[PDB]
Amino acid sequence: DALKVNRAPVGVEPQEVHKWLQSFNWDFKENRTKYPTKYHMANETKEQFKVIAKEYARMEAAKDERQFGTLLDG
Amino acid sequence: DALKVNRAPVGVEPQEVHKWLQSFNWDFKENRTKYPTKYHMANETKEQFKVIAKEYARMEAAKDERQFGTLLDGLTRLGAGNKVHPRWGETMKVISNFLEVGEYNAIAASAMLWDSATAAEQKNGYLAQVLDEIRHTHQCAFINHYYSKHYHDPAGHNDARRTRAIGPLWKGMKRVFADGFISGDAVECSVNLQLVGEACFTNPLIVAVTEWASANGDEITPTVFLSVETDELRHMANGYQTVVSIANDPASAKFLNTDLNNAFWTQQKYFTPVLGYLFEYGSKFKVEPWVKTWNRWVYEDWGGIWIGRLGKYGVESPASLRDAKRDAYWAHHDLALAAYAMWPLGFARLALPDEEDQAWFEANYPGWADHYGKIFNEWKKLGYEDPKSGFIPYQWLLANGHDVYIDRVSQVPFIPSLAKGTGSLRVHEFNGKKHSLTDDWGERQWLIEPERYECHNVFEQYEGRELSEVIAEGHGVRSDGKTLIAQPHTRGDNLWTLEDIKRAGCVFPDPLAKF
Amino acid sequence: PQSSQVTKRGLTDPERAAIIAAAVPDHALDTQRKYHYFIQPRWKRLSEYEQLSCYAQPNPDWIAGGLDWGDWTQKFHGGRPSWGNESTELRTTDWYRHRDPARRWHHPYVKDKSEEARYTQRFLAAYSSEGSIRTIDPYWRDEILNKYFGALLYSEYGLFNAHSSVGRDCLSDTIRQTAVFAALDKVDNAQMIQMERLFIAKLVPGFDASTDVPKKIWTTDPIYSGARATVQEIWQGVQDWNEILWAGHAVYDATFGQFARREFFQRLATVYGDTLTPFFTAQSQTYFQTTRGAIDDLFVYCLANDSEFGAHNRTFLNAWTEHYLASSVAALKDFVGLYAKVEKVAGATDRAGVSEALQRVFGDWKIDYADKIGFRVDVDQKVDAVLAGYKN
Amino acid sequence: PQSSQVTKRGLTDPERAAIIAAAVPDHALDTQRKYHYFIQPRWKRLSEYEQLSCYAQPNPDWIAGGLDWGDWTQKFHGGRPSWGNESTELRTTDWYRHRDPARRWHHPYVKDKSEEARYTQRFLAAYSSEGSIRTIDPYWRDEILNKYFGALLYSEYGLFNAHSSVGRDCLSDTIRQTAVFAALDKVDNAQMIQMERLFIAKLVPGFDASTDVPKKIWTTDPIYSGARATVQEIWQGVQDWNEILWAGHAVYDATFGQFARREFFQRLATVYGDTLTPFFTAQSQTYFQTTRGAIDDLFVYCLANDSEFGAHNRTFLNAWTEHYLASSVAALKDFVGLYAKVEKVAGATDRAGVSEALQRVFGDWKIDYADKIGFRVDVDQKVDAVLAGYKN
Amino acid sequence: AKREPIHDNSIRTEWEAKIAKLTSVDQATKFIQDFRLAYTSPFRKSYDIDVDYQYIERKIEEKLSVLKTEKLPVADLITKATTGEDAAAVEATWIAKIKAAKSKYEAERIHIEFRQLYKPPVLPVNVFLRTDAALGTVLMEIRNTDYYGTPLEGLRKERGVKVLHLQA
Amino acid sequence: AHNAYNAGIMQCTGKAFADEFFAEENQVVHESNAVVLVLMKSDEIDAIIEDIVLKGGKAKNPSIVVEDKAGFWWIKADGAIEIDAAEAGELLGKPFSVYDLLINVSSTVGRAYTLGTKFTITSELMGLDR
Amino acid sequence: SAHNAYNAGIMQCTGKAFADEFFAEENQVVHESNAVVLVLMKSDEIDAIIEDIVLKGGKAKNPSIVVEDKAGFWWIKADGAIEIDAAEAGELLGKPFSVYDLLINVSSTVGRAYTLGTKFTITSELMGLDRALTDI
Ligand SMILES: [Cl-]
Ligand SMILES: [Fe+3]
Ligand SMILES: [Fe+3]
Repeated sequence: DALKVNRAPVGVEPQEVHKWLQSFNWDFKENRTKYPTKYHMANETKEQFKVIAKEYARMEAAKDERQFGTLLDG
Repeated sequence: DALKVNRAPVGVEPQEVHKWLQSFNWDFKENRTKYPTKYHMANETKEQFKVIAKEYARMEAAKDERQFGTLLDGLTRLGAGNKVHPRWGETMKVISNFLEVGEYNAIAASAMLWDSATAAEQKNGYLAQVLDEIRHTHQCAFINHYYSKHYHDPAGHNDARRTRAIGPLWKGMKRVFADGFISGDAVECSVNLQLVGEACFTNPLIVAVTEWASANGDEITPTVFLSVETDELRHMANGYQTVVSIANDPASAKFLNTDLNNAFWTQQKYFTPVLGYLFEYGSKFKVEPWVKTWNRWVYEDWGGIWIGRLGKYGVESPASLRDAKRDAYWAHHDLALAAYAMWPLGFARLALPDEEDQAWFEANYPGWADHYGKIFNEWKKLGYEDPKSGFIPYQWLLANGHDVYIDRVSQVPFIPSLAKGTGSLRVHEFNGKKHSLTDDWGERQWLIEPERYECHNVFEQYEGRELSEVIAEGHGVRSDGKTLIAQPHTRGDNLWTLEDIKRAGCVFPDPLAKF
Repeated sequence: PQSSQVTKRGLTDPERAAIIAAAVPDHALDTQRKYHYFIQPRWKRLSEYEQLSCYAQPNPDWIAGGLDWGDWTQKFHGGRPSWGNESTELRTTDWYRHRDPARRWHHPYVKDKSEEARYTQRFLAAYSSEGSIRTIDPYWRDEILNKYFGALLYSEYGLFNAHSSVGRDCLSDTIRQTAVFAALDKVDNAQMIQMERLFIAKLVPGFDASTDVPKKIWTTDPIYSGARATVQEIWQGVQDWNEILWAGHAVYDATFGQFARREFFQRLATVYGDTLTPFFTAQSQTYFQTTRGAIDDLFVYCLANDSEFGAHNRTFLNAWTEHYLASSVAALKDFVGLYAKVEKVAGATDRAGVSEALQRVFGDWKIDYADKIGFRVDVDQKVDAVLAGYKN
Repeated sequence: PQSSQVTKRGLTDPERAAIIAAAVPDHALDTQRKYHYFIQPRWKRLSEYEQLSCYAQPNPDWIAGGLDWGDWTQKFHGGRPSWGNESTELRTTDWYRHRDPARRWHHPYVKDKSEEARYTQRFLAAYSSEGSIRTIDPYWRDEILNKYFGALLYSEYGLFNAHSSVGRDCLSDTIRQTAVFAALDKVDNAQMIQMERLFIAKLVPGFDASTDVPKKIWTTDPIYSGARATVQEIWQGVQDWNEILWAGHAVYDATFGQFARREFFQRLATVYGDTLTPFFTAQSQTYFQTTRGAIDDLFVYCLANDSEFGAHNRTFLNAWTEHYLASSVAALKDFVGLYAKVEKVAGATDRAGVSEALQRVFGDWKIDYADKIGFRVDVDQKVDAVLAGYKN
Repeated sequence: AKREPIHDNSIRTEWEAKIAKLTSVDQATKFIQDFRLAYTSPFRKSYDIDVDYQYIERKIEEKLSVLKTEKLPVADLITKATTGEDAAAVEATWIAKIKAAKSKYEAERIHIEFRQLYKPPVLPVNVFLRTDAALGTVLMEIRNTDYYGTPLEGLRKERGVKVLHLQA
Repeated sequence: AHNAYNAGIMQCTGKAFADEFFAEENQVVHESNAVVLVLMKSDEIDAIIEDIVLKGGKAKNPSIVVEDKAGFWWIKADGAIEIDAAEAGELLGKPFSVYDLLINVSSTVGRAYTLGTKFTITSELMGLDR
Repeated sequence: SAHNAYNAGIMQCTGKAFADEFFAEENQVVHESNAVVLVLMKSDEIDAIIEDIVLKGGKAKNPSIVVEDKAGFWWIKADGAIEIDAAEAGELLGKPFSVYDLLINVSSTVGRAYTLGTKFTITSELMGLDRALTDI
């Protein structure tokens, strides 16, 4: 309530958000691709490398700093 | 109002905040430093490199990302960690870890300056310096950390914070850029840590050494050290501001020249022989004679651009300069005799100068071949490098009257019968204790301030004990528990063990028993 | 052509690389590659934080935990050691035991604060472009925020300066890092408050971001009278570096600073339509919890439970807590007079609201600090003591 | 001994380095070291952003601005070119002219978002430790924030997917980067809304962070009916990539998106004691202003003022603005029905306060967009149209 | 003669046995004061435990300190020396003592003896540190007045050393 | 040429150096009007050396000497050395404040400061000289 | 083990010997392989992972693993699957090291790769086509 709460330190990890990504789509008649294709089969697959926008940026920025350090300094 | 506002994109830049820092202080009776000082003059100066916490962090993080990218990505992919000449890889065990304690003590010294500063801007500038000296501690640690992972001999790189305690050279390091900074007048730290320490000696110790690293195949150290020193210009600038405060007040300026001379002699007494020895004997490829390095950085550039310019305002050339210059020419050769003779007490593997080295020493220091060179060649003949010889040169010194003494003040070893640098032995008894002093400047310090200088030396702690027992007790062995970290050669075969040391039967004497 | 020789790189010069390759043994001369492998790990594996930090301080064996020997090479006039046991009343079997749970050596610390530094400027450029300041309550902005949140910067600044003697005197490496990072975060707090004031001055004509009014309020307004007295004592009245750290962070800042920053300015910002201040209090509150993590390890895990000096140390900690909690209660009692100047909001600025805020601050404090050192405290008694300063 | 040769490095191997040193000329064969020196700089000197981005797209001279020649090597069945002028109604003398004023190529873009990513998690770990959730209005938390801020993620998510055909169809490199970076920011916004709800779930027993209720509200609640209709049209109803970017960011998101995010959820969070939501909207609003700077350059500097096609492009931009502004006014009219469910706060949720909020949104939009393409708009008329949906 | 090992030896062991037998604050105070007078500073009475006295002194401090917290009221920990004297009176007495010193040789012995007698846990840490600071200020200023004015030969006489050897 | 790293006595070797080094007039320091600037080699610094220091800088101060010291650039001049970060930023094409310039400014022998976008190391004794 | 070598099989032949195998009738169609290939770019963290994980416990569990030095990267080939637990690597490295951090220097994969918890895995299995041989 106004006094009692669990103050254990917590955040939200990328896979905790990713779990809900599939539910972000909603159904409507025009929800189909714009491009010509022969392939009209069911394709409700799941991602193998769970990532969200914040984690995508962290991963790639980390790669970049090591690369650009090597190049511009060493 | 609720509808109309200027929506131009604006932020707040660091100097906009810094402008208000001086107003962050307020007056109350107790608002004064907690540390003893002779200097009580007006010191409401202005910061030359305006920083705030957020901008401090951004600058240093940007430096770090490049440094660690080079280290962990590029140089590692090249295998650069094992492309170092063994002599130099061994030298970086000593240089990096010894400098690490200088950096670590500089944290505490800078906090004293922080505490003794009266203006909020200077308190702000000294905190940034305190932060930098933490950064440099971890940078020095990181070099040995990296060497431990990628260099062909991690022993000594991987445990110097305990194995340094075995040997005599570490005692003097605890004074030169450590006890000498933090154990005295707080406001005076602007003179000894900064005007002397940072503005004079970090340049050869941290910048110039990177060229010796490069020459000998080490690109790890330049990557780090050259980043370390970028922080130094704020440190010099910090110290210079306070020195202007001291000079502008006649009451405090009357102390400046004496404090400058003691600082300069205190630091040069150890820095000059030890760094010269590490450069010239701890390298294969030499950049230049150490004495020319000293002349360029210490005597001409620091002496001229800082002390000579300040001579316009009553700051005198240090009276000990002539003695210092004599040390710059010979003291590191004197030190090499002590270092090679007592090699089992260190944590590095040493190499006697080869024929090309000897010709280089003699061409650049005429007289070296007949004094130092003949000794090194005789030790080699006697089996200096051979673990089956039972030969350790310290016993040879004693058997020929070449006693080794420890200066009670500076802890620097002294061999009066072989030294060509500045020094003469003085042995005094006081209240039942014998003391050996080695120069006019340190003797005055000890005579005036005996309670400041009570440092036990290796002979007093180790007296009567056999060499291999001291080494084993101090953990001076590799992971097999028997092979010495320290070695008298840099090859991968015929390494010495505790048993090899034991066969020599070396026992520590009392060098002052004869007096 | 330059006067000095162009040094050939041993890494790339073929002749010098060939010489080096001939000298380098074809095998490693030891297999122990863990840097300072002998450090006792606090966690399941030795951390890089520990490797880089631990035993950097060259303590001898007569300072508990040190691996060196002998006296210092140079001491103060009179005989004060470079570092010594005379620096604090607290005792331990090993001063090296402390570990920051955030494992901050210099690099992760500035790396994290660099992120906050750059994101802050991006946020301000966008916030000004947004015009979101248009909906802030003007009286809150001009009469409460600018003046009394600005005055609060002097509390953060004084806590920052309290660490100067700590940075010199404290007895181990991890403690020194914990102390210095805490000091920077405190002066950051002060600089960020002034940054918010300078930023509002760019958006609100006639808004004065001079520190004159905040400083006059800090030094002379009764609302900050108890707080300034406490900070002046913690900063300049003592030199026991454990007393400074404990009284500073675990008592004064954990009660008064938490109430002022979180219960007053941060919470009431979200009652008076202030969309700007929460961005800044988010940083000071993040820094507080990070600082608490390390402070808690030094005093609870290490000193209050040291196998030989735990109860001995709790005796001093309990005496300090008694003194500085009284100082903080007095400071809070003075501070709550500021509620007489704010617009009444039910559950927020009325007596019930203030009572629940003090119940959180004292209740959280009892759990986080008091219970862990054995200090008995009646929360309702401390709440009612502060409410004596609340104008009904 | 491995089966394949351990290749010698030419940089470090003495023999190969000596061979390479012999073959390298003793002087540079040209002095022009500026990568793609021929790019026309937008600012005083060529920026690295332009050097790395500009002319990466290999357009021929029959696509305005292209430096190449000839037909594409392979086309769609039927003959649709790889890229072609048929992809949009707008015309220009050079599709490469666009410049993002933040000068974002990939590296500064992820560098900045990485800062926000890591700092967000430190902020949450500290916010939970602070227990600050304790003073949020429960009705706001459970009935307004969780459900209707939750539902808002579908607007952001739909706007993100609107960029998919833009990323394929648009005609230059700097535009493609702008579009893609804007798309990730939108899906970031949706993911960040879900992150806040998942975070509150860890703090409030019984708080349900599932998307079932938000999705039902987005798809069936009349409050989002007009918004969902617009997003569906912008995303899947058109393929003109300039129309998608214009309608998406410069009309719908600049009117409805800004009202929902900034005037409703961010502003009222600072009325109902919500100290958590402002941290998350601080990011979406920063992203909006960054995207706007890039969107502003494309449609105003480049297209509405193209030396030859300015008036031509304004004809289409005005027709699109007429249509999608009407869509957004209807969306806003539906949306303000949400005020019927919130506790009345004078000057924020009453008719007067909602009117002034609509005056800011429509007034800011007139200055930021309508005035720059010559689109006539009566602000008070648009405010009254939306206020027709407000239950007094 | 032959030193024992550095960190564990019979001298330290034997002294830890003596220390463990202290039972009261008064007893451990006289113990630590007598020890520091006998074995610390350049004016100590004996160098017989030179390489061990600093560790041994650490262990006496630890015993006195625990005995203080066990036996003394909290107010005494803050305001009194374990001699029973008022801590603030100790500070005023010794500051005035050194300010009345007529030479650096009088001032140095005043500062050294103050530390021998009142080093914590005898004096409360806060009072000790500011007193030691005030004293060091006086001692520094008088020692750094004409620092180079006396020749080494004269300094040797004023210090009272027995000159055992001077290299030519 | 008087600002070269190996100027003056540094040209001497062997006994000739020792005789100069131990000469009586050289046992006290000699006031120098020079400054020394050290810049660690990086992509940014090297462009600044080639296109600022060695062009407009040396044209403004012909006493400038730049020497290659493997890992760093060694620079010595009479009076002062200045580097404008705003100029360097136009040269590099990326954002580049005076704070960013100092990232690879390794050492200084002289009085150093920043004022706006400019960095200066000077022989002048600020606070003592007029 | 030998069959997973970079220069295994036909790659040992040179000149006409290689050409005759390369153009043999049976080698004009692909041949199903049970192997996976993993490329790790050399770095401080990766070189530690190769030496103390892949070359010890990894090769212990999967003795068909071959690791070859390709100057700038490590080339690894094995039967069935290769797995690397980012938790084990973090323990070895002594610093924060999630599975996202491990991928920073995972350069290439020939096979079906995925992360599951703290573990990265590349496998010959065709997930979604191959049927699970056990209900467990
Ligand atoms: Cl000339
Ligand atoms: Fe440093
Ligand atoms: Fe420094």
